[PDB]
Amino acid sequence: GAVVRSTKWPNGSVITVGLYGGTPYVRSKVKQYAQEWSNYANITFNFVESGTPQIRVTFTQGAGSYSYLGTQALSIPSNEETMNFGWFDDSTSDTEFSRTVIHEFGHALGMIHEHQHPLTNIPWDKNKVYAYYAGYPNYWSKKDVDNNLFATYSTTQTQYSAYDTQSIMHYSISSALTTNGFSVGNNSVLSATDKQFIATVYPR
Ligand SMILES: [Zn+2]
Repeated sequence: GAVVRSTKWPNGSVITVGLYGGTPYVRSKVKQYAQEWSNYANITFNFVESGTPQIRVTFTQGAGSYSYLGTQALSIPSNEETMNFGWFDDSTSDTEFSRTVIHEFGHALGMIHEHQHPLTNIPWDKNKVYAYYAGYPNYWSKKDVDNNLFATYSTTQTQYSAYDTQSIMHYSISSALTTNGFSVGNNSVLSATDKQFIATVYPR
């Protein structure tokens, strides 16, 4: 796990969260798996239907799933979302809710992508990575690949644990895209390192 230091919330802080749209099913599932973080981190997510929430969540279809890093949400205008879930519906399984709700709420806590960990040096087969992401279903450009995959953060701007391949913040990496046989599977729950690291970041 790795957190951008400048995006960290004050420890023990209660973060207001607003849900805008979504079915009762999707909404309850978002809250259910978001509050999973509070079992290990000294951070509370307060889901509200009142006031001006610090975290604002939408469900705009096709817009992808994302979130701003921690307190970056403060810079965002009140008429915009800080977090969006792009593919949920009333047929979404618990495994999928767990995999991406926890992950985007990990971003909301200040955590980056684990494949961009400051201690890592993942053996990308760069040409094959470019080739795959250039086509369906991502259609990414060179700037997209270089910034979202290849680039890593620095140890100076981040508070980090050891590189964790099982982290909820680690994207799947196929052995077909590496030069090493190295591969990362599908992580859909909080890893042991996750629970430990987010505890050191927001300790009790
Ligand atoms: Zn992410």
